Amino acid sequence: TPCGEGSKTWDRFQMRIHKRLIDLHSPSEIVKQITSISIEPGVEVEVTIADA
Amino acid sequence: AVQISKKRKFVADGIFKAELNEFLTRELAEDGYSGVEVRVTPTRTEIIILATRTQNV
Amino acid sequence: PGVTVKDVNQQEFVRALAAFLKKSGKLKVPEWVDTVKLAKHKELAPYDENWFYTRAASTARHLYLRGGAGVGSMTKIYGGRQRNGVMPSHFSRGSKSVARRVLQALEGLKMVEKDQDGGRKLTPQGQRDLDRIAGQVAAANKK
Amino acid sequence: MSLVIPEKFQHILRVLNTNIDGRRKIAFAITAIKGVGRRYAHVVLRKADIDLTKRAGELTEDEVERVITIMQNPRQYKIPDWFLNRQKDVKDGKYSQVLANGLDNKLREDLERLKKIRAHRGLRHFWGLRVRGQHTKTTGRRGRT
Amino acid sequence: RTFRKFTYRGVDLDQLLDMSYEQLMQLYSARQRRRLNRGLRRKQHSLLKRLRKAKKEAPPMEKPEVVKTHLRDMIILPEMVGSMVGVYNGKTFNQVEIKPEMIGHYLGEFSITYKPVKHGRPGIGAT
Amino acid sequence: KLNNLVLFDKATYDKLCKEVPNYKLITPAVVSERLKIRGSLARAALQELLSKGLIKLVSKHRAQVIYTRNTKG
Amino acid sequence: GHQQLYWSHPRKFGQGSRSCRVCSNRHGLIRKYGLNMCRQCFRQYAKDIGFIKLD
RNA sequence: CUGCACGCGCGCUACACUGACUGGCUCAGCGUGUGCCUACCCUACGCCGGCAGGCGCGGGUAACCCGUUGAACCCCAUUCGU
Ligand SMILES: [Mg+2]
Repeated sequence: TPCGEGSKTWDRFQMRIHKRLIDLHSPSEIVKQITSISIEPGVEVEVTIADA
Repeated sequence: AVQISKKRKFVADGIFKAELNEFLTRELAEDGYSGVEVRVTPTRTEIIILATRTQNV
Repeated sequence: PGVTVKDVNQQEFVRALAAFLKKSGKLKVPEWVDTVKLAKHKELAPYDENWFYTRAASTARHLYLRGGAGVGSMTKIYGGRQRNGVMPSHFSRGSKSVARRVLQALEGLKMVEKDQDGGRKLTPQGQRDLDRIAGQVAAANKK
Repeated sequence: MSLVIPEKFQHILRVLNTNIDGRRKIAFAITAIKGVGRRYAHVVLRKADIDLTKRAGELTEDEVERVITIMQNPRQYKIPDWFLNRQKDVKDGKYSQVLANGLDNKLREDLERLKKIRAHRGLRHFWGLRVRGQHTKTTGRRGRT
Repeated sequence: RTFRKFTYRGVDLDQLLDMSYEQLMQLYSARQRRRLNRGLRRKQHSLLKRLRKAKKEAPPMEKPEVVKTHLRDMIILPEMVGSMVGVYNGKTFNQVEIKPEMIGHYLGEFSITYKPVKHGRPGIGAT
Repeated sequence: KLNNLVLFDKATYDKLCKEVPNYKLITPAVVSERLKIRGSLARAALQELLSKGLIKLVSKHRAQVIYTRNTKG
Repeated sequence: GHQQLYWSHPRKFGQGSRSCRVCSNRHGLIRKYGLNMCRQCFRQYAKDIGFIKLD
């Protein structure tokens, strides 16, 4: 409610965020041509630093 | 410097989107605005406008 | 036969080991032991006069089960329920400087040493003789 | 171990200025003295080395006179300093436990102190009002008319 | 001859003024010791300058004229025993004669922020 | 139920030592309303009558200690 | 004016320095997850942030 | 905005022995954590204090660290007895 009047109601918003993970033994040069095959605006992909 | 937690990652680049969707509502109201859509990369990012009358903007 | 500490009633194992550390009079007991109150959520001293021996027996038996605990972890396992008078009750942390001294009282008894990372395990001299009197109190279940 | 009763048993004791019960046990019998509470009693007795499972009328006069001495001045029996009432008192700087009409001596003396210099706490003792910053719109009604 | 009754923590006022700030923390209670372990700030010092100046400019064997202040957070230090401050209650300046027993209180103690209620009669409310 | 006493007189210690092992449900609440003793002697004296051997223990729970008469035949 | 004591009261800790990032309210804001919006602004933009109610 | 001769509304703690103390012994789930403005986050371990707490040394932007979240009730013994 935008004020104090009403009948003590509550709305419950939630946002489920998902996370997955994959290892590779790959060279760090061909990682980009696996990176440049999707546009897919609703994801967030990150590549681990190569020093391991 | 450093980046922040994945919980406050996603509300940040949603409240990014909620902010400029309000501004471009206020600006492009005279042009048949009908929303936006964003793509963020670690490069050149692109905000495509879904305006109808594109000759006015 | 081959009896460990796990297969014995442990509420009376702590009674047995308390008399063990008593009659092996080497446990350095602190001197403020009669004005103590033990972890402020409770309002009297312990009813037993030598409560420090049974608290030594207790923190030995727990540290058999949970290798690598410190003085903060001991205060959590001995803390309890604070009554706030007219306000609702809550959990409370234990008392740090009775848990710290009792872990120091057994490290000078050659029963508990520090680990590579933080915490404390028991030395092999520790687990050899509380398994030894675990079997003796399991035999005292028969004797 | 007291398998019948002994030939002597105090029906009342007479310790500082108050007659205390004989049927309580000493750890809870001497809590009748104002200033010796439920927690202060047990520390006095463990300096006196008395058996705690004993009732009040089953101490001799020698055991009582040692318990009287310890609760009177507890500092030289090595009872520490923040166990006491008058820690760092506002006239002497001494550490003491007060146990008597001396308790209510030093109670009104601090109330009449504030009423002498007219602090805000002293005016709320002069009225019948709540002192430690409570509310008054809804509570404490029968402390007034 | 020249004797009254006084001492405060076992320390009398003639040996409280030649006494450093450090061992006034040790004698004060825990809140005022924390207040003096933390700093005294600029306007807390600018009032004591007027308190020192009013003692010197006072006519001899006569109480000084008032210094008006708003700040009612001041620890009453032994340096201004016998002074005359006027401490603000929100509306007016109440004229408070500092005397050697209030030497551990705030200035807000001695200037009530409300007039104390007296009486009335119930009108339409209370059913 | 009021003015109950502690530390047995002779007139209730000759009465405890004679007839209290006779009956069948001896319990510290029972000797608080039939004997005028108030309990914590009903635990204390009845602990040492089991140490004698005039009665038998049955339960020994922390909330209800139950004794009985001892087998005579 | 007189720059030393114009805005001198310390807006720091406390609800003098918190503000709704949309239109500067200070009442009932949501400081969780770095939203920093108020009670009312959040229900406007909750679909745009990415929060769905239940379905 | 808390001022109190009073009235009323949501609550919290109780009036006890189906308990209260003291000591033992033993099990959780949801979730949250260092910030653009923004100063302040969650904390293990080690040592000082009797407690509140105080310093050292780390870890964690988190199924990685707090944490195998040793939660209370309850359980088992002790004391108290209308
Ligand atoms: Mg009852």
